[PDB]
Amino acid sequence: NPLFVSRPRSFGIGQDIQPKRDLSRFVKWPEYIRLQRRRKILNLRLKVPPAIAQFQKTLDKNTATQVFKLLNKYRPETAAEKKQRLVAEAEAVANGKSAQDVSKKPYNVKYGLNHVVALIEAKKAKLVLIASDVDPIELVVFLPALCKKMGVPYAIVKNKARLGTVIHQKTAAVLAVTEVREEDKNELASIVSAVDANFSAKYDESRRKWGGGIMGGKTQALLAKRAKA
Amino acid sequence: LRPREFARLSHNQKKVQRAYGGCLSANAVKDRIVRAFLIEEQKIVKQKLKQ
Amino acid sequence: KVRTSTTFRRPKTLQLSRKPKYARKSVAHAPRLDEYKIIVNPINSESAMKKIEDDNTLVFHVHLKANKFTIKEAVRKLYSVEPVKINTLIRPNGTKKAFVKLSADADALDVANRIGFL
Amino acid sequence: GRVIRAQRKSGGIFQAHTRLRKGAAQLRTLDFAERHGYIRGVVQKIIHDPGRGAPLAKVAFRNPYHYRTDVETFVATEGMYTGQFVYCGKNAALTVGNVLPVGEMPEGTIISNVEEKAGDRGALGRSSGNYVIIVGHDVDTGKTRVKLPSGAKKVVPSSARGVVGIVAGGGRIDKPLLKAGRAFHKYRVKRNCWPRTRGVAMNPVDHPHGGGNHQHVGHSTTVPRQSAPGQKVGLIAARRTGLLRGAA
RNA sequence: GUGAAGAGUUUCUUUACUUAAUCAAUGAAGCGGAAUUGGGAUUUAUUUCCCAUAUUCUAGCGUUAAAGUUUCUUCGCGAACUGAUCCGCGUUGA
RNA sequence: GAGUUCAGCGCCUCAUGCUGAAUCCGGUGCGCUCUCGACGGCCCUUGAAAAUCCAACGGAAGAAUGGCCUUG
RNA sequence: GGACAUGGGUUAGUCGAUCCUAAGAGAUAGGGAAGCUCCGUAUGAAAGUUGCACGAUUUUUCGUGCCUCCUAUCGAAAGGGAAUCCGGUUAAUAUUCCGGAACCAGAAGGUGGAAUCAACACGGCAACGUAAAUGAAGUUGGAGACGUCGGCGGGAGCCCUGG
Repeated sequence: NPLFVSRPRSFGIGQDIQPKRDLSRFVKWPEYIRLQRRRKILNLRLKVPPAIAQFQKTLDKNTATQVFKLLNKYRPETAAEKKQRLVAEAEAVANGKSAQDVSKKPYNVKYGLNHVVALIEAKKAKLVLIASDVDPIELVVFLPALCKKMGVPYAIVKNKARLGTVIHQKTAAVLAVTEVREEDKNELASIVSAVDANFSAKYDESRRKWGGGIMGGKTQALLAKRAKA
Repeated sequence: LRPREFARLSHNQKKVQRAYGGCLSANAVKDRIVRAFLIEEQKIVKQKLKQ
Repeated sequence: KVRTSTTFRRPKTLQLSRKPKYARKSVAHAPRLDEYKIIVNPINSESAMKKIEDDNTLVFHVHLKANKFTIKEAVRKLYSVEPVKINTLIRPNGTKKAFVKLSADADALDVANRIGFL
Repeated sequence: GRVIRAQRKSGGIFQAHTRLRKGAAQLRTLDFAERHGYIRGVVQKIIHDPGRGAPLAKVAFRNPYHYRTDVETFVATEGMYTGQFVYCGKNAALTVGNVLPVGEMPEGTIISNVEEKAGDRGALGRSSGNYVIIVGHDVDTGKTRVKLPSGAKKVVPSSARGVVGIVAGGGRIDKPLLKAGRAFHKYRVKRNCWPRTRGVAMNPVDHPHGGGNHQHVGHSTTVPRQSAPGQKVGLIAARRTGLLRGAA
């Protein structure tokens, strides 16, 4: 007991060797990590034109999870069940009637940029969900304007991976809802109304708003300290 | 001896039975001991006078 | 994700070995430099005979790419004699010769007679 | 014509002889210890650097972050003695041999191995017997005006470091060389620039001053500033020439 | 690229920003901001106007943690917190 | 026991054999060559690097016990 | 006959090369150049080999655990460097062969004294000494490792000299 004597370290300048603390802020990160972080910083500053700045404001948590909950019902089949459907069709084609009595009309969410754009132009799309992280932004930068012109409700959602998850693909750039059952018309209409309350009604004001242009960090702290006096 | 010839000698032939033996002279070791003790004493009295 | 050093280093990976789907060579080559491909022929010059009679050392003409380790093994495998020391020489004509001294229990003269170059 | 010696001095033969040199004489890396407090080092060697007229000081410092001793190559100031303690940092005392930020020194102080920029590790007043004088300070957009050995005034950031005192080696140019051999030995450990042959003693193919039945330049030795290489010889962009008797 | 002033439906000058671009240093090693902390004057005072630092030593040593509330259960040189305050759009400076 | 010098016997002599001794005691040096030791002078000239080897500070780690076989 | 012809002759752990680095050369990253190629050598690179036992029947280098300024190579038969001498031998080889007598480096590991019924030896007032006298990283120091001239002193060999 008396031999257990405290031996503290001052850790002052020139007193003792500094402890091994976290140095992640001053780490010389490799090129790709440095590039992606600097790219995020440059996008956050360097004021963005309204066409691109209309992104970065996606659906809220409740609306997004409700959209995906109603989206997960209309999944566009898989390989296994397609093979089962083909086998059933082959069995029925022997003696039974045609597809008018064996396989019903498909009910699934649409996908594919060209197909979705064509559906929007043809007014057959009831809802359009656009990914917010399309690396070439020109693929979808015209989609909100096209939907507004054609009267199609449109919402911007995050995680193109999440959009492709319901399609069973790695990434889906845009999803379109065209046909649904009769019982879920009310909930789909509520989703459309909530979507229009944020995107369609604010299209005119979003066309006149520029994003970015924020310095942040030391510059903002110095400006705040200068404005305090 | 040449640098390689020291490897064949026994341990006690390459040193002196003392602290820092074979690396520092006796006078150097004595000076370091006295200097260390006196400065540690100076630190102690500095802390005591501060308190 | 706490880093105590300011330098970034590549993390270690699995680094699995090779599992070829086919052997590049169909048949493995027969072992080059066998015992018959280590010894060429004995040397029966006057100096070689003096070495055999007076020193119990056999003088052999060995290939240029043989070493004392393989010369000892080939001599043991061909003539069933255990050498004690081997000296290697390269003649000005581009060929290697080996002085192979035998132990006391072995007589180079009888070994030479058994070979048949005497 | 032919490529002149001045154009031929681009390297190769005319490189510096640095085999026997003991290391660059940079002060130290500007770290947290020197930026917020001070750090104490002990000088352990004072050595002669061939090709340099001033002694160099090998000073041992303790690494703040690692269990290790770091040795520097300070330019030794006059009065520096082995075994003494030097202090480098903002809170260092105003003592000869100590390294302090220029902005933290009183006006009129004598310093050496001054940095033109923060972290430069010493640019000004490094030759033997030379020094820099801190003329004045200016807090608003912190800048310090200093006087260089040539007499010029330079504005430096008020965070550059400097060594208090005068560079050791005294006045080396006060003794005549007295011998071509002494000049040969001096420049042998420096570079291949000695001896020098006059242009007027050359041929026209060799130098612009070469040729003629008498050793004469023929044209003015004052050449324009924007002269092409090979003709930029003599007195380049000479504002004035000749003996001057009294001026500032 | 972005903004503020002077001027005979328009841009001439200087005067601000940094991410473009340039330079320097380094093992991209402590950049910036918040809470107590004692002076400090607004004041029958409220961090409201202000920022404050641990090593001067004599040619010694200084690393592979000690001490602490408390967790198996206290076989342990056991696992975490703290000792080493928290946070972040920036490796630092020009 | 080597080597050297000297002296005899085999005498076709052969693997060249055998038998005898001495190889000892002292000295010298501004001598020559090399080397080592302690010094002095000269430099605005201060007169390589690395492989490799050694030593130190420091304490990581270690387990015998029936007062006697047994291990690190 | 150093000519012509026919045969023979060069034997190394200790001699050199091989190892290291110098001036320098030169890949790689990266950047130029239409290109042949040029610059560049921790350079603006995710540039990794060394150190502990976490698990394991049991008295041992493999799967992981968080590391920390490692780094291409080539470049000296006069630089640095582990270690051999004597006698003899051939027509021609000798620090290489023979006889005798040694030394160095690397690999594994039979004793033995010491000390422990509990920790890893003693002696000297000191310089320091011994037959051993536990020692992982990390750090530090030393050797390698150094000019030139002049005189002085010692040793070896040679020269000289008395029996």
